[PDB]
Amino acid sequence: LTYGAPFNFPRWIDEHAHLLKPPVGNRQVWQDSDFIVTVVGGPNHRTDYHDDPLEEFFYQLRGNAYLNLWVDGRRERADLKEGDIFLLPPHVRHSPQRPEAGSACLVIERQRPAGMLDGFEWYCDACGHLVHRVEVQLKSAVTDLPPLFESFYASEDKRRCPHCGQVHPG
Amino acid sequence: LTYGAPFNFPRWIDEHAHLLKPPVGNRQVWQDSDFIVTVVGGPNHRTDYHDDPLEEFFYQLRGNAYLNLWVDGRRERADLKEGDIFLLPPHVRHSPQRPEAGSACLVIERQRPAGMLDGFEWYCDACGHLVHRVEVQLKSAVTDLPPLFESFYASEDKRRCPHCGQVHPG
Ligand SMILES: Nc1c(O)cccc1C(=O)O
Ligand SMILES: Nc1c(O)cccc1C(=O)O
Ligand SMILES: [Fe+2]
Ligand SMILES: [Fe+2]
Ligand SMILES: [Fe+2]
Ligand SMILES: [Fe+2]
Repeated sequence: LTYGAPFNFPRWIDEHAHLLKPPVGNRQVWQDSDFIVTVVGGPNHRTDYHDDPLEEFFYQLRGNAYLNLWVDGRRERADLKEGDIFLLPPHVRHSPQRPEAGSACLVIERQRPAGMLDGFEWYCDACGHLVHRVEVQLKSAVTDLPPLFESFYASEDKRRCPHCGQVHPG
Repeated sequence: LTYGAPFNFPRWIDEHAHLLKPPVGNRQVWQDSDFIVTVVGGPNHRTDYHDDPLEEFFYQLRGNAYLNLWVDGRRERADLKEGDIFLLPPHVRHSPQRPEAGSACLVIERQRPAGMLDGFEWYCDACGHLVHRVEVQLKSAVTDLPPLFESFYASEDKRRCPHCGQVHPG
C-alpha cells in the first residue's frame, strides 16, 4: 500500500483546517500518485481560467463555491452548493470562486502525460476577448503556478487587451 | 457541459437506492467519461480479486465495507469504515466485501487505454495458490464481467487448484 491504509476523511479535513484557508488554501491528500486528490478551502477568488486537457471531478463537501466558465462562447456560472458533485469535461475554461471560510471541496484530476499541456487564460471584463494565455507542462500545481500568476499581475503588457486596450486588473 | 450541471449527491444516492442493492448493486454516475465514477451499495460478497492496472479511489459515504487484499504475499484486510477514503495503487489484488444493506461507497477509476488489461483472479482457500486468472480489456464493467464470473463458477476445471487439487467453491 504505497498510499497507506484507509483513514477518516472528516478527521483529516479538520486536522488540516489551518491549510484550507489563505495563504495556502488547498492541500493534496496523496503524493506522487496518478490521481491528484486535493481538498480546496476558502476564502479565495481568482481571475484566471484553467484550460485542463483532462477531466476534473468536484464534490463540495462543506460550504459553497462556484465556477465561472465559458460555454459556447458565453460567460456562465456553475454553482457548487454543499453536497453537489460535478464532472468537468476537458478544455472547458473554468475559474473557481470559493468565498466561504471553512469550506472544503474534494477535487480529483490526474497527472498530465508529457506533452499534454495545461493553459491558463485571462479574459477582458469589458469586451470579453482573450487577454493572455500561458501553456504549461503541469508537473506540480503548488509549484509551477504562483510565479506564473505573479508575472501576469506584474506586467501591464500581458494584461493589455489586444482588442480594446483595457488593462486587465490582475 | 457534456456531463450536465452540478447536482446534489445525497439526493442522487437516495433516488437510486433501489439500484444500490442486489441484484444490480452499483450504478455509474456519468456515461462515456474518462473518469469512471461509481456508487457501490450492498449487501454483496464476492470471491474474485481484481488486478487493476490503474489506481482506484474509494470514499465510503454510508455504512461500512472492507477490501480483502494480497500484500507482499499475505492475505490482508483493509477496512472501509464510514467516512474513510482510500487510494489503491495499481495491480494490488483486491476483493471488496460490502455486507451492509443501505451502504454507499464512491469509487472512482479511469478508462483503460487499448492494450492495458485488467485481471480477475481466484485463490485457493486451503493452500493460497492462484487457481484461475482471466485478463480482459475492460471497456464496460457491468457488461464484460457477469459472464466472465459465470464461467468460473460453472467450470470445476477452472476452480481446480494447480497445487493441491481442492476445487474452489465459486
Ligand atoms: N481549478 C482547480 C484545480 O485545477 C485543481 C484543484 C482544485 C481546483 C479548484 O477548484 O479550486
Ligand atoms: N472493485 C470495484 C471496481 O473495480 C469498480 C467499482 C467498484 C468496485 C467495488 O469496490 O465494489
Ligand atoms: Fe482546473
Ligand atoms: Fe477588451
Ligand atoms: Fe477494482
Ligand atoms: Fe490449493
